Amino acid sequence: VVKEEGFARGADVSWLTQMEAEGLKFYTPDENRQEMECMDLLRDYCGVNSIRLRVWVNPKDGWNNMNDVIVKAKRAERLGLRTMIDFHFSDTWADPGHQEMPEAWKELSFDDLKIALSEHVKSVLTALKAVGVTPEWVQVGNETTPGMMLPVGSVDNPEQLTALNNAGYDAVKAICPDAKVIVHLDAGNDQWVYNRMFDILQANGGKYDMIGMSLYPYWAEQEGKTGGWLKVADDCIANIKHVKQKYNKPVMICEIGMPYDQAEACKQLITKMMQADVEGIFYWEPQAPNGYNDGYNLGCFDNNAPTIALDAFK
Ligand SMILES: OC[C@H]1O[C@@H](O)[C@H](O)[C@@H](O)[C@H]1O
Repeated sequence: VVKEEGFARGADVSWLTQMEAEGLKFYTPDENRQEMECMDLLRDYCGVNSIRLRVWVNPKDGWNNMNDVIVKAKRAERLGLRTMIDFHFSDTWADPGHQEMPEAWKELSFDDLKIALSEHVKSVLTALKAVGVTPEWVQVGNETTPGMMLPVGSVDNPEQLTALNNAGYDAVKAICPDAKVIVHLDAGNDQWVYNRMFDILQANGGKYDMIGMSLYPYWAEQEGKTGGWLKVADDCIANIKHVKQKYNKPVMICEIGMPYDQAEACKQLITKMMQADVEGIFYWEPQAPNGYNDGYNLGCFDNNAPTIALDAFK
């Protein structure tokens, strides 16, 4: 098997090692319904050529730590899958409402905080290099719409945010000179969020190679917003065009998802977005059963097998 080039048809499968430990099984969606390892299933039946993995610094239960990430990245590599590493710079989930630095970093000087961030990035990438894995892409933060490691890396501290961003960028290039560094925000439909962040980076010499977006549009259907999920997708396509023009950087859809029970609409969304001016699309945790963790319903499996959603990728 060899890694594909070109458009990234991806999945984030960070939960996979925990699910395996908990005893979940995955099956082929054809008549034979063969039990199968999940990455191999995604590659062979869902057209996936790329895998994304989150990194948490000192997580209580160990999942998403460097050690776990190495396991999944080695498996991706062996199966001929390209890898994206997504640094949360937290001990737990990083998202627009929750950007908490690791507890161990909370009393460092700003100068030592930059060094700890840098050392975390380098140590993870160095360990990946040692086991034969060179990521194609790396995110410096995850959905950093308000900044990262708040309050210190808040957009309200543009100099400090930029300095943390650049420590990350520098650390990636140190170990992986050809890795594309992604700044990833949520709400790809929302130009204003992108303007604010990327104008901060412009104003302060922020380094990044690629703009990352999340697209989860089904809420607009459910809340009965005029235009439905299609309007949110069209607004995302407009925003993709806008950031390319204004900042001259390529765009990745780092996360996409629809309700597991919206197979047909999800297939159409992905088919639609595959013609947008992006370098790839990563389905977030496609294998997660409805209800997983806190009640997650935006997987694209049912009865432990892929729905037609990722038929877009085949
Ligand atoms: O369980 C799915 C997870 O989705 C994440 O993006 C979020 O940050 C977590 O708090 C949890 O909702």
